[PDB]
Amino acid sequence: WVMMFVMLLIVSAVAVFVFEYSFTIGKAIWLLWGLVFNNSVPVQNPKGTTSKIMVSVWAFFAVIFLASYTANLAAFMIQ
Amino acid sequence: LLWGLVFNNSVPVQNPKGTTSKIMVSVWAFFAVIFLASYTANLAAFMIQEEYVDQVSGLSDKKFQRPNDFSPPFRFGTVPNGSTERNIRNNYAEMHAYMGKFNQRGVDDALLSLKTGKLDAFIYDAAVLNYMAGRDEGCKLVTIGSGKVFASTGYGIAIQKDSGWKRQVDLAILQLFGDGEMEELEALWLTGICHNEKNEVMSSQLDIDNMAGVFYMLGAAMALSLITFICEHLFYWQ
Amino acid sequence: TLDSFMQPFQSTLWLLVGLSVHVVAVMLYLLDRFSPFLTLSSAMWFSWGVLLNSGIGEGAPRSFSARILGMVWAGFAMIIVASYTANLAAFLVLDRPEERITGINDPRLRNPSDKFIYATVKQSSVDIYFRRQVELSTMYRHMEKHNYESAAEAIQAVRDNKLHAFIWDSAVLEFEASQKCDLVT
Amino acid sequence: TGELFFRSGFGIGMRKDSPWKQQVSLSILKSHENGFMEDLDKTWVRYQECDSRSNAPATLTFENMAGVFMLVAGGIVAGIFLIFIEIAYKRHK
Amino acid sequence: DSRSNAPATLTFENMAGVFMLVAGGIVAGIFLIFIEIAYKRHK
Amino acid sequence: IVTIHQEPFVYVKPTMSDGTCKEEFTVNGDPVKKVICTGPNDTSPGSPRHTVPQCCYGFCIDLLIKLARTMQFTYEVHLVADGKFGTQERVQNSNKKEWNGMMGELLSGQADMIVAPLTINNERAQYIEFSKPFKYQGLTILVKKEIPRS
Amino acid sequence: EEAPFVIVESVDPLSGTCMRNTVPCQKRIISENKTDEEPGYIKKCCKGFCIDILKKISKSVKFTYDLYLVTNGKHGKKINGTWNGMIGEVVMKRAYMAVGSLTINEERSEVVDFSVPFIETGISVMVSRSNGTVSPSAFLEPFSADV
Repeated sequence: WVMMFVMLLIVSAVAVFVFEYSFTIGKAIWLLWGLVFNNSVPVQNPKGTTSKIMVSVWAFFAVIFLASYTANLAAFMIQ
Repeated sequence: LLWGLVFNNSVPVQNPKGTTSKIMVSVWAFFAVIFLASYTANLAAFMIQEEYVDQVSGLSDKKFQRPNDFSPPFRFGTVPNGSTERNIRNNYAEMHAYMGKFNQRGVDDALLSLKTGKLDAFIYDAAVLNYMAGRDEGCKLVTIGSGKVFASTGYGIAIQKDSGWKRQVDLAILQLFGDGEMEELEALWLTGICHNEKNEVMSSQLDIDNMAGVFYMLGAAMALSLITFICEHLFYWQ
Repeated sequence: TLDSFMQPFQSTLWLLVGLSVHVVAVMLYLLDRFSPFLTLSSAMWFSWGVLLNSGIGEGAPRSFSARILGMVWAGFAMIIVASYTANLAAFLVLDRPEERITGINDPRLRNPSDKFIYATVKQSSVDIYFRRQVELSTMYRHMEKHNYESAAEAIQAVRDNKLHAFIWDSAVLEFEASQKCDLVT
Repeated sequence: TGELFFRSGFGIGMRKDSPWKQQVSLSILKSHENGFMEDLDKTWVRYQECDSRSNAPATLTFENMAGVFMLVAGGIVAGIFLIFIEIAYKRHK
Repeated sequence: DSRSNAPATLTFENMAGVFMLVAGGIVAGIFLIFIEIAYKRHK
Repeated sequence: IVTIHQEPFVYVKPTMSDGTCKEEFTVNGDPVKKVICTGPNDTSPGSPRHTVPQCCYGFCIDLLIKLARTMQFTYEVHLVADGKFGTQERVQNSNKKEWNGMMGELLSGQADMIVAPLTINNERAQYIEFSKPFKYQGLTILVKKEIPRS
Repeated sequence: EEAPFVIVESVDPLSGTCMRNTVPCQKRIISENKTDEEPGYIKKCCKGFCIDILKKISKSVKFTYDLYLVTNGKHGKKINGTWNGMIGEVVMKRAYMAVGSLTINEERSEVVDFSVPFIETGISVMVSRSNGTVSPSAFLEPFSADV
């Protein structure tokens, strides 16, 4: 949990700072947080391409995370 | 929009401006969520109950009769200079001529060859194979069931010719069956531990041939897309 | 006891899905550039965003054939994700092994084998009980070559993974299990 | 379903002393060693009109899921009622 | 006094895959930003 | 010959109005060899105590055909009198003790051989002579199948 | 000697005799080639499956017996119009009986008599279990055709 939290923080900060030179750190963190909880809250997408690749990799990671979490939760309730 | 709302919300959409339409699409999204949850639950329940797929007919199967007119040639054999070899030679000439290439040297050697994948099947006596299968390490080996067995016979007790004692021992053996002691002996000495081993489910790892269905679906969809494009072009050209 | 990425899916299947989405991108692009009445970059962005579920890119097909092909690709991505989740849940729920030998009449313990070792205390009541029984002659002959000196060494060797099963009385074993929460009878 | 028990085979009966007894006792062995019995079995017994492995999973029917359909029908009727209330509130303001 | 516990929890080393993948993605992204500024300077 | 009615082994069907039963063929087209059957009436020998000529066919029928062919003799079959395999009939009947059913008819002298799915036991083989087994059937259970549902 | 039917062993070294629940079988030993040797019997302990049936028969009907292993080759063979092994020993009987893993066929039954078999056998196939599959048409399986 703390690993993925600090990783979200580092990824968001590095992304915005490096590949963003109105897209501040708050909206970036909000987007990178919403992308892990199924994509329910609205977000504000960037205008670049490398930031798009970064958030796509993050969305893939979040999908894998959610799949593993759901699998383990379904396995837990049967024992 | 109403189609995208059912497939997790992946494609972009264009939301309306009203409120009752918003309530309608919200109810539809709830229905789609319930649908997806039930589908995922049933799909996860489905993949945990697949096992026990292996069966053969007998000595009249296409695999034994026609080795070449099929998949890459099947393999089956046994040791020569035996009663089973003499019987299969007096019965199936072509089968023996084919299986002569895969002649093994023993029983444990043939079992090891089957375990290593060098041989595809094994044809030997029923009793010894049943014993070696029920009393082996692990329960991965199993026969093809009693079913139909060519040259079905049993193990008798040789007695001198014209001996009157035969009548007595016949009634004795029959009383052994009638009392149930023979069943106890067969369960103690012959019946192994793998006889009461249920099927063990496992994971198939989802090979390529499994998604052949959705691959063919996508191919047919692309074909229909091309057909509809051609039809629309023809209809709009005039 | 599983692998992160390539446990429920084959790498060749990953490559097949990648080639499929790469082809579908160009197929969606051409359907607009070759029809009367599609920004290949934006088309590929849409094709990648539909599969990975990412909310990036603002593009939608304006044709009809492209639209139905995009709907089919969205359905394909959905069923792929569903099958992935189902297989992962099945493999994660069917990977909880526990031997927990039942007792004396267990098949592993009824017949001697080299993959399962067990011992007792030599010159004790257990030796007499095993020597007096005829049904367990094989088990006695097998255990004869593994007898230990006393319980003090046997209990210490059990936790060292040197042995696999040990037999004693009820009170001593229960007290050793209770006063040391490492093994359970 | 089940395992076999008291596996006793059939046989041809006859009187206490007759040459036909030994004649049949030899002819049956010859037929068994030849293959006639296997042909008779595959002809008159091995019908094999149904071969289906065990199917553990159960499919979902339509009546079991009529809930979402009833819910969406109620949603539609409540939506037309809400459109009435909505035009009423719009006319109010 | 502890009842039987059948489920197994997921550790960190077992899921290091996504972390390695996202690190590779970040380094490929900085390389792609180099290629991107190069292509921008080209046109 | 004496034979009992068992569908998987010995089929029994009434003959046509001509006097025999209509011939037919198998799935491949081979002619199913049948034989005339002289037994009791349709329901039972109780009320309609008549010997109506029927025709029989099945596994044991062709087995007996092949046996008579290889042994080169003639035969005249007839059904069982009471409709039972055979058992001991212990009545007080001080001067009476014998078998009933098909076994009783055989011991009485109605026929010589028994071509029927008869089992082998101690008391059965104790009196009469048996042959080598031509089949191996062990007892089993039967339950109904219900298709699962949600 | 048969692995699942007639297993031979040695006497117990702690007692120099055979253990309980065993039958003392006199294993014939003929090794001297230059001169025929005296009656050679080695105290062996035979046990298995057929041995239990033989013991139960000897307990049911009253008779005495003393087994001895076969000499050469195998149980049955009809080379040179003559039998060897157990069947060849039964030809010039000198034993009046024969037991073990013997098969029944036309020739051996026309030569010597046979009792009722106590176990069934025959030609049987042997294969190894294969891993299961998924029924690759399963992507549309967990749902009714009307829904």
